[PDB]
Amino acid sequence: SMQDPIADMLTRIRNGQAANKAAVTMPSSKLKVAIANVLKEEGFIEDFKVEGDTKPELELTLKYFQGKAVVESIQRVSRPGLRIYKRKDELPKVMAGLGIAVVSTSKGVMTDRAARQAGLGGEIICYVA
Amino acid sequence: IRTLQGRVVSDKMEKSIVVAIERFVKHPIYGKFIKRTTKLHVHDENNECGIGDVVEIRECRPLSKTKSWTLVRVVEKA
Amino acid sequence: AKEDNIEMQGTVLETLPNTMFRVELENGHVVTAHISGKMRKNYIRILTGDKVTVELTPYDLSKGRIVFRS
Amino acid sequence: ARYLGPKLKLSRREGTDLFLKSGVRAIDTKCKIEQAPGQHGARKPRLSDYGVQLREKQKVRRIYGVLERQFRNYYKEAARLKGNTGENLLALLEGRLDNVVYRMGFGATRAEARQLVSHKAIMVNGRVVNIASYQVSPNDVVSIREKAKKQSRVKAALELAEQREKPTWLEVDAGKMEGTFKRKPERSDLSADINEHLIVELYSK
Amino acid sequence: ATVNQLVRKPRARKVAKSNVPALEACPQKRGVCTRVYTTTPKKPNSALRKVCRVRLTNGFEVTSYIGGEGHNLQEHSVILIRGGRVKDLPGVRYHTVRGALDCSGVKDRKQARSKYGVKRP
Amino acid sequence: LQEKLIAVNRVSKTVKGGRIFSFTALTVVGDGNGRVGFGYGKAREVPAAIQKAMEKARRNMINVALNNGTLQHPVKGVHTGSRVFMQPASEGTGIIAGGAMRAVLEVAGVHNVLAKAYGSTNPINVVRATIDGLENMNSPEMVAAKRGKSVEEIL
RNA sequence: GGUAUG
RNA sequence: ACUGACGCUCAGGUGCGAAAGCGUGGGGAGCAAACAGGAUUAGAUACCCUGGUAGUCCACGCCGUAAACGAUGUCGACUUGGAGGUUGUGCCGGCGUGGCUUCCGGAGCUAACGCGUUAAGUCGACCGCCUGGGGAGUACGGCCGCAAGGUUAAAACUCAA
RNA sequence: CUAACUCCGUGCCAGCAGCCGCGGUAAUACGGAGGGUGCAAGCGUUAAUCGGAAUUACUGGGCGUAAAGCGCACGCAGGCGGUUUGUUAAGUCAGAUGUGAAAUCCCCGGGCUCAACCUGGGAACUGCAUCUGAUACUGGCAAGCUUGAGUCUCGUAGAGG
Ligand SMILES: C[C@H]1O[C@H](O[C@H]2[C@H](O)[C@@H](O)[C@@H](O)[C@H](O)[C@@H]2O)[C@@H](N)C[C@@H]1NC(=N)C(=O)O
Ligand SMILES: [K+]
Ligand SMILES: [K+]
Ligand SMILES: [K+]
Ligand SMILES: [K+]
Ligand SMILES: [K+]
Ligand SMILES: [K+]
Ligand SMILES: [K+]
Ligand SMILES: [K+]
Ligand SMILES: [K+]
Ligand SMILES: [Mg+2]
Ligand SMILES: [Mg+2]
Ligand SMILES: [Mg+2]
Ligand SMILES: [Mg+2]
Ligand SMILES: [Mg+2]
Ligand SMILES: [Mg+2]
Ligand SMILES: [Mg+2]
Ligand SMILES: [Mg+2]
Ligand SMILES: [Mg+2]
Ligand SMILES: [Mg+2]
Ligand SMILES: [Mg+2]
Ligand SMILES: [Mg+2]
Ligand SMILES: [Mg+2]
Ligand SMILES: [Mg+2]
Ligand SMILES: [Mg+2]
Ligand SMILES: [Mg+2]
Ligand SMILES: [Mg+2]
Ligand SMILES: [Mg+2]
Ligand SMILES: [Mg+2]
Ligand SMILES: [Mg+2]
Ligand SMILES: [Mg+2]
Ligand SMILES: [Mg+2]
Ligand SMILES: [Mg+2]
Ligand SMILES: [Mg+2]
Repeated sequence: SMQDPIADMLTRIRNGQAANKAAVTMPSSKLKVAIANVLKEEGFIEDFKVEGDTKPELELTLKYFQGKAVVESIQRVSRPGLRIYKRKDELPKVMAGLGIAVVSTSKGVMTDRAARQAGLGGEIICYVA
Repeated sequence: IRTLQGRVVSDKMEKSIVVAIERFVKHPIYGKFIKRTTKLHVHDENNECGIGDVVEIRECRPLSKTKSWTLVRVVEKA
Repeated sequence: AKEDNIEMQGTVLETLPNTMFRVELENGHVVTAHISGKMRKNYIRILTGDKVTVELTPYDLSKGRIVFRS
Repeated sequence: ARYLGPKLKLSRREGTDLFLKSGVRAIDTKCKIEQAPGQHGARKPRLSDYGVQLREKQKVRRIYGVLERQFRNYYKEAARLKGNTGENLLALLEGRLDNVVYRMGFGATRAEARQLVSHKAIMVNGRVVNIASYQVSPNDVVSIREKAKKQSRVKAALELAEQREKPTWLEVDAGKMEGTFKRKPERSDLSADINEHLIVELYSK
Repeated sequence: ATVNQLVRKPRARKVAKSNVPALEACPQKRGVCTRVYTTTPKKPNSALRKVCRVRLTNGFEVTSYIGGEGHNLQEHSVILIRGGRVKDLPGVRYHTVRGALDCSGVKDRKQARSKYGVKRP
Repeated sequence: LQEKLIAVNRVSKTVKGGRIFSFTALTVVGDGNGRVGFGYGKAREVPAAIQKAMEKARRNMINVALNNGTLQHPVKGVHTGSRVFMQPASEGTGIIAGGAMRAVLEVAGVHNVLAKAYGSTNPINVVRATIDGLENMNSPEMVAAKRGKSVEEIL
């Protein structure tokens, strides 16, 4: 059964990019939307929208640059089978700073850079080189 | 002040209950968070608890071979 | 610089696996002998019954190298 | 504990003057510097990458007259010190009293220097120091002792140093027969023929 | 292996056997020669290699190679054995130490003397 | 261009007669400033094999976006059964690498790098893994460009 | 119809 | 239309499980281990021929194994196509839309062969299993079995594959 | 491999050997010699541990054919769990306090002529406990929701038993 919706979201992005799809779409959730925002604001996706009310659908718009896909890598880190939390001082650097770790802190989901500046640890959702 | 909360798993002793405390701890090697359980023999003066209740307990002087904890309060009933 | 070998004459009694032979010497001791390298490479076949020269060692008088077949 | 063998063999093996003779006479006039020592010297074989690393290491050792255990410790120190391991290594070797006494021109060869130091003819900041390995620090004053200023070999050695390029990081009064280790040398101040990265690679294997 | 499986059953080390069990983690052992013979090697090689069967102080009984040209060992000689297989002799895991106890040094040897128990000329 | 011979191997086909031996040469060439190519040449004799490899290497050179004689970030390369890991190092580290990786990194002009080859260490595959890894290495500039950011916002 | 072995 | 996360996986457990085989009792055309004879051959404990018993069939009970194979664990999601088959269904022979299934092939994956929306691709959950060859699926012990045996399962040693 | 080659003796013998291998007449591989390489008051050998070994793979591996998917199912414990709101604050995160002996390691110094050694101060001791906060995520509790999973209605095909 479906036991990791975030991993599903990341896989839709990874797979959508490899298929050169313009948009991908999925069942929405607060957290998926939270992650989409971080992706948008770091410029790994162009845009996103939640349409619908009873069964909301998240729709990410994917970015390409000189034909190639902008999201080179996107791996789930913390997962249901094995959760990963890091303190402020031991937050991961993805691609020596050139990528993001998306972190869930007590002040909401943000990049590892943002969590370092706030002085917050939290759950490592994913890497996005 | 220093208390543990946990769940009664036996009441078949006079004035005594077994209480299972549940801890969630990161595995030293593999990093997975594992549920682990401590079972304490507890002192229950008035036999007020029964199996399934959630109880607050505090450490105290020895009271028997196996009891060094005493019931503070019953938090939830079965 | 090597120590000297006793060359003794003898008769092959049985052929054993992998060019090993029982050989009764003149003195009457039955050594387990093996074919020389030179003979192996030059395809000199040894048989039951054959007359053979056996190089021996003082270190072990149960063993020898067949060096010549008559 | 020291190499007491023929000096020019070492040069001939490395294929370079390691400055193991005074320099009163050119090295080609004393030995076939092109040709490696021994009966099979003439046939120049291709070295492996290990061989290249090795002969680099051995060049530096033989220059400075340091055996392998002491040399390896220099490497370990140079690696511990902050900055560039290879650079540090050459700085340490340059620090050695025997080297300094040579680079000041009190000894003809680094071995003569070593004998001066060993025989209690050298003072650092007024005190006698008979240890070739002694690390001279910035602003130290290396000097000949009163007793050994009347040694003909010291006079001769100073003449020979004038012929060589004078080190900048040292400053010698030839008349007083004393000198000042002003600073540690920079990599640039030492000879560029030494490829210290090979040595660091060698010790990382 | 999933995490959960490793939590339940952790990764196990390969339990590494010694190649020299008779030594019982000693650098050498003393023994008495019960037999001193020769043996032919495995396929490609050809020789009569000098060996001895030796009973050690710890009761183990082993075969030990006798290296060098020529030896003085008999039955009942007291020798020191050390580790070291001989590739072409099945079941020979030990070498005899030349120039220790009853085993003599090799005569007239001038190179690798220390390996064959021979004093400097 | 620097030029390095990594490996020479004698191969053979069988024929009615007996065996026809021939030679293979694996080489890398690079400018010492983040251009590097490899070539693999075959011939009946080694020098011709090497020459063919050098010719092929010269025409098949990639660009690698270096950063002051080291890598931009950690990289993983894979080819066939050869997995290679390379990370940036400090000045004076040197090339800490094994063999086929070293050649590629030398001639590309990587002065300081830590590297490790896992899996198969067949030179022909390790070289491909290494160069693969280098060719997919992102600089700060091209990351900023793809993400629609400036280099300062990235860094 | 079994093509034992140069 | 209804319930409202009631789900997925599953050590141990429980059951089902080709054929041969075993027990008791039926049945017995054809076929056929064993066996008898006839040949073939250097021999021919075979292949070939003539026969032929157990067995093959039934009932009940046991056994629990097979190249029990897709040599591919179960569940869920995602990711270009082409040609078929089969079974529903909607709409006007055509145009859709579901289920199962055969073949080819793209990206990708793979040591390669190949796999390729029924993945061996991209991911997530849980379980089972591997760690050089031989020794050995053997020994010992336990459990199961009327037995045949099955299951769990080593080591010494030897080889440099 | 691995820095360093010749002659003579021997002739798959004697012997070498960590592995690959060498030795059967012109052996850079055995023994001696000359020459050379490496170490040096040591040098070799053996033993033993970690490394290289991503060869037990948490970091960091595999299972179609290389070793590896239970013959197949159901299913208890266990592991994992769609979506919204509230609440809780167990996990998690933050700050602080206590503690984490000294020695050792590391850093910056100081002393023995130097070094080893000795030594001042620091850092570290990745931990544990407590208190005070944060509340995104996970867990708990409460209430929901319908997209997972089911039930009902009508019908269809099928060597399912
Ligand atoms: C016909 C024979 O075929 C097979 O033996 C063959 C032998 O007869 C020769 O032709 C060669 O050695 C082949 O290489 C062998 O395979 C072997 N199966 C035995 C057979 N012979 C008989 N069964 C018989 O002669 O009778
Ligand atoms: K350093
Ligand atoms: K041989
Ligand atoms: K269960
Ligand atoms: K019958
Ligand atoms: K191919
Ligand atoms: K084995
Ligand atoms: K048994
Ligand atoms: K793993
Ligand atoms: K919560
Ligand atoms: Mg008590
Ligand atoms: Mg010393
Ligand atoms: Mg049957
Ligand atoms: Mg029956
Ligand atoms: Mg019949
Ligand atoms: Mg018949
Ligand atoms: Mg089976
Ligand atoms: Mg089938
Ligand atoms: Mg199977
Ligand atoms: Mg199931
Ligand atoms: Mg296909
Ligand atoms: Mg595969
Ligand atoms: Mg069995
Ligand atoms: Mg060499
Ligand atoms: Mg000769
Ligand atoms: Mg390991
Ligand atoms: Mg493997
Ligand atoms: Mg097979
Ligand atoms: Mg298999
Ligand atoms: Mg199966
Ligand atoms: Mg949830
Ligand atoms: Mg808390
Ligand atoms: Mg302490
Ligand atoms: Mg909650």
